[PDB]
Amino acid sequence: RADQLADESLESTRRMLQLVEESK
Amino acid sequence: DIKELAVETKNFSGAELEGLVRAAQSTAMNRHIKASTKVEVDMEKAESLQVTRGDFLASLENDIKPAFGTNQEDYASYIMNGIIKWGDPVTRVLDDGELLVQQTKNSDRTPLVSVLLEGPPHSGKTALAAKIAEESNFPFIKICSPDKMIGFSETAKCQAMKKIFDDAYKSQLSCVVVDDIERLLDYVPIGPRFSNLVLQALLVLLKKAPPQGRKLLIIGTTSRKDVLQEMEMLNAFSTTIHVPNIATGEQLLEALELLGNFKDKERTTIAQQVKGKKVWIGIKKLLMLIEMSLQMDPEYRVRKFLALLREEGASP
Amino acid sequence: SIINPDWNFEKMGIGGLDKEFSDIFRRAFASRVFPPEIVEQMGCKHVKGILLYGPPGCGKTLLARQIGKMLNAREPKVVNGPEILNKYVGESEANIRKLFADAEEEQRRLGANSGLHIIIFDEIDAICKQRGSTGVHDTVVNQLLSKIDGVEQLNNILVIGMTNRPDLIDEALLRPGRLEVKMEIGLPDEKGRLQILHIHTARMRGHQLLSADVDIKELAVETKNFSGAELEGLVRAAQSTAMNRHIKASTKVEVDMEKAESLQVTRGDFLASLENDIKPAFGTNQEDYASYIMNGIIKWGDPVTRVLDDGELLVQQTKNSDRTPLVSVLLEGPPHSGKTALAAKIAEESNFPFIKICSPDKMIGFSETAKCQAMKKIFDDAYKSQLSCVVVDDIERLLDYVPIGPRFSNLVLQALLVLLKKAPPQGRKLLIIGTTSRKDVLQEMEMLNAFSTTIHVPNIATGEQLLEALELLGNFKDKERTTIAQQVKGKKVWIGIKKLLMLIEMSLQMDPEYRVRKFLALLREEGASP
Amino acid sequence: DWNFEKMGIGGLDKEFSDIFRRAFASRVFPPEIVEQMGCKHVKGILLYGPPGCGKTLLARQIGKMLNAREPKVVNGPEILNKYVGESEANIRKLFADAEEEQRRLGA
Amino acid sequence: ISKQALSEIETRHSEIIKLENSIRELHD
Amino acid sequence: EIETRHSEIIKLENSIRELHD
Ligand SMILES: Nc1ncnc2c1ncn2[C@@H]1O[C@H](COP(=O)(O)OP(=O)(O)OP(=O)(O)O)[C@@H](O)[C@H]1O
Ligand SMILES: Nc1ncnc2c1ncn2[C@@H]1O[C@H](COP(=O)(O)OP(=O)(O)OP(=O)(O)O)[C@@H](O)[C@H]1O
Ligand SMILES: Nc1ncnc2c1ncn2[C@@H]1O[C@H](COP(=O)(O)OP(=O)(O)O)[C@@H](O)[C@H]1O
Ligand SMILES: Nc1ncnc2c1ncn2[C@@H]1O[C@H](COP(=O)(O)OP(=O)(O)O)[C@@H](O)[C@H]1O
Repeated sequence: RADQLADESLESTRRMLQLVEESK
Repeated sequence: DIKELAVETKNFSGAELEGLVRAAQSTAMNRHIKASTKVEVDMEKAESLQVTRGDFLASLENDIKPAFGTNQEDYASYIMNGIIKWGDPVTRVLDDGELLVQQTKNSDRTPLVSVLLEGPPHSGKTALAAKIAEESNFPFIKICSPDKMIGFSETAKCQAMKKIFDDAYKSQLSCVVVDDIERLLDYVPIGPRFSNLVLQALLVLLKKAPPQGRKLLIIGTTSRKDVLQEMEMLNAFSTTIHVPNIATGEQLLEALELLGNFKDKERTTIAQQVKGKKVWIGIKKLLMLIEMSLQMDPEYRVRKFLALLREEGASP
Repeated sequence: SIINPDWNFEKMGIGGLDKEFSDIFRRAFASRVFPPEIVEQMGCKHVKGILLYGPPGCGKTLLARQIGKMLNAREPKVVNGPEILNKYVGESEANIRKLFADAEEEQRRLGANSGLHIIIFDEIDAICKQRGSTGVHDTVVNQLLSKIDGVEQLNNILVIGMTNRPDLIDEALLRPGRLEVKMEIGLPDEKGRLQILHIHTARMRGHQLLSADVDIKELAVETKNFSGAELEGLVRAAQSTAMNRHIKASTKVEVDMEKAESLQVTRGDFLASLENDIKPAFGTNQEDYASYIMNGIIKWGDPVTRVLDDGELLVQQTKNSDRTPLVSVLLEGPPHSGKTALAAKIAEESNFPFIKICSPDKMIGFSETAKCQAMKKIFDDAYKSQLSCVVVDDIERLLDYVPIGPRFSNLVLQALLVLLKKAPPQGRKLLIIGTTSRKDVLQEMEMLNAFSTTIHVPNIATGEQLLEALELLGNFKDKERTTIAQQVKGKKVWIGIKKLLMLIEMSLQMDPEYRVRKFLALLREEGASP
Repeated sequence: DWNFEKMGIGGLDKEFSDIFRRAFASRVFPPEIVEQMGCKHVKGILLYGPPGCGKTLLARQIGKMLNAREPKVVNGPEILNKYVGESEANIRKLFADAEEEQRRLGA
Repeated sequence: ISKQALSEIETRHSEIIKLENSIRELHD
Repeated sequence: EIETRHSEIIKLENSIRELHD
């Protein structure tokens, strides 16, 4: 099940970093 | 015809008649197709397709092999050189076997009968048992031999005995052949030494009746009756038959004539030398001697044969 | 069609298997080419199982793949045989089920129109053993048998199994309803060998790189009891020899490769490789004879000629008979008389394609079961030829006899006794030769009834014979010879040849003066009578 | 003629010639004529003898001189486990590199 | 033949759905 | 992986606080 964990976690980091930079 | 097919097939399972039919159809249709290296279909010949008795007979003889029925190769691997009436005793033995099979087939109060065949070595008694079994026409016939148990332990042997007898217990009529009882027991005159477990299994296995009115027949063969009598095992068996050797020179001449060997003046000269004495030999040794004697030139064959017969014709 | 649009038998490259391919086609492929209308009018059901059994060295795998491509197969799935195994509980069953997913999906989606799926299992005997706890090997067979002819119905599958031992497979898998047809692949004959050689030499003949001196019929004749793998190895070895012949003259010195481009494999390469590179598994092996016959066979008396003639007569009788496929002979004599060497020589002079010898030496420290396994394996291997010869040496040693007691292993005795009276399959010949030194005890064990005949090897018993043996051996001089002759002729002697050689070596270590005296003294000391 | 001197192994010199003659003739001769011959290379060789007689050194020298990749050393007794057979797992990891190499680069 | 299995959990409190709603709202 | 997630959480904390200011 770790596969979808890694997938969602990469997706989360990418979106969070991007979204933070846009807000900033 | 369907009646002939139904009669001719016995003890077949539901899964086997369908396979027979499929194989017959496959052979029938394959008849039309003519292609070896390049696939090709002769559509012209496919216009009229029908199945004849030949398909069924070929499939029966070659393709399908029943698991609980009787199989023909077993009877081929034991009667190698046929049966020749060299004397009266053979007819007596065959008739006695007929009588025993008759009693077991058409009697109540006795669904289990056992007979013992005994005689000197090389007398050819193993083949006679197979012959007797072949004339019963029983749906289920089986032979159990030590030939297939090389190196087995005691437990394996007894489990083989179990499996064969249990399988036999599942038909209306059954015959079982036990060969060379002594070899099963692992006998040796020194000690003496043997396997007690197999003996107990056999002794207890000659009295268990088949459940709810099913018949059974057991034929055992051996060559050393004295040891058996010392084992109290002759009580288990219900009767006993004897197979003797050849004794008289006239019998030897009859056998020689029947075999298709030394003839003409040869025979005459041979007759001049054996008639005035007694002879004692089993047929299997006679065949071996005949074969061995035929490798010399056509000038001493009779001499070599006679010298051998003298050396081995012991205890007249 | 369900088959590829293009295919021809000759292209497949398989050589020798002609009737087997025809029968497999007729049985398992008849109904899949006959037009659908008449087939649905048939309502018959295609076969969905096939088994192949052959001895090692036939590469039936070639046949497996070649049949797979012969058809318009999609992607034959393969399993080695030990795979699909895991430590965790309930995993192999799932893996087995995963195999049929595509077939079931197509069967549900389409019907009477789905393509064929082929599965190639390797060595079915590995896992599909008799179902008795058999550990995981019992839960897997049930699932497999559960899949095949299940509560549901599949009609677009086909399963091919390969195994070398067909009598250790679960019987429940062997029914009129699954894996029905079974076929045997055996060793080829001369014609098959020729065809295989043609197949493996076509490319070399194409580029004019095969010398015109080589002949293929001769090669096919000589190679006996050979298999396809062995023959391909032979061709490769010949190529490598022809190659190495040029690695020391042209490319070694970096000189014009014109002489390197004149490379041509010749008959010499084959006839050098056929003797020192390839050892057939089912064929003769010319190293045991030289290992046993350490000092040749010198003729010191008439009995040797008689023994050799008798052995020749036995061999001819076995070869030429029809109603006596099995024959036996027993050699006996006093210790150190030269039994093993004579048996080896008579065996060598038979010219049979298969020969084997078995000695206690190759089983030291074993247990009785292992000895029985070895003996049965040897005899089973021998059963597979059309002509064979086996030698069992020092019978007394196999049984582990010792006069005190006595004691011995009864089990091996029973195994040997039973084996001595088992005929091979139909149409094949055999010949057994035994060696012993204690014929009496052999008689009390009732085993002499099995044997068909016996031969006697005597010892030397006369001074004339001893002098002739010394002369033929090539030792000592005229005066020494005369002194020995004038001394020994009076009395009688009793000694085996081997001990005589030992004694001569013993005596040949002193000074020239005392050699004869020591020889005579020892000879007298080591003397006895019947 | 190869060369085996002053590079570690010194005791065994004829053995290299013998083994090369028996084994390494296909890989030394220009590949063009070879593919014309349509022949396959040997797929393994055995070494045996008394312990501590410089067998590993010989293998490493052979590996170096053939320009092959880094040898993957392994021992016998190490590969054994009590989990109803997990040896096949141990066995299979070893041939991955060859599998992927063949898949990608082909022939 | 033998062996059984097991399983476990971990502290994750993702709630990426709610954080995604929030951040999208922030963008608009 | 987890170390990268720790770096991400640290960065996100910093960014959130300075966003607040
Ligand atoms: N009239 C006959 N009666 C018996 N056997 C015959 C007769 N004619 C030919 N034979 C042949 O004799 C051989 C009988 O050998 P068989 O093995 O049965 O001997 P045996 O003394 O019972 O020994 P064993 O217990 O080892 O089987 C068979 O080949 C059979 O074909
Ligand atoms: N003509 C010959 N006859 C017999 N042996 C010979 C002859 N010429 C040479 N020899 C030598 O005799 C020796 C035969 O020994 P072999 O092992 O056969 O004897 P053995 O009596 O069977 O002994 P063992 O009981 O130890 O097996 C071999 O060295 C063989 O080289
Ligand atoms: N009759 C044959 N003709 C050509 N090659 C063969 C033949 N039999 C075996 N081989 C060769 O032997 C090799 C391995 O065979 P293998 O499948 O291991 O034999 P088996 O199936 O008996 O175990 C194959 O690469 C094949 O080329
Ligand atoms: N012919 C040789 N020349 C130089 N050193 C050797 C030779 N044979 C063995 N050795 C040395 O002996 C040691 C053991 O050799 P090793 O390669 O382990 O042999 P093995 O593989 O038989 O164990 C190594 O350290 C090696 O340097």
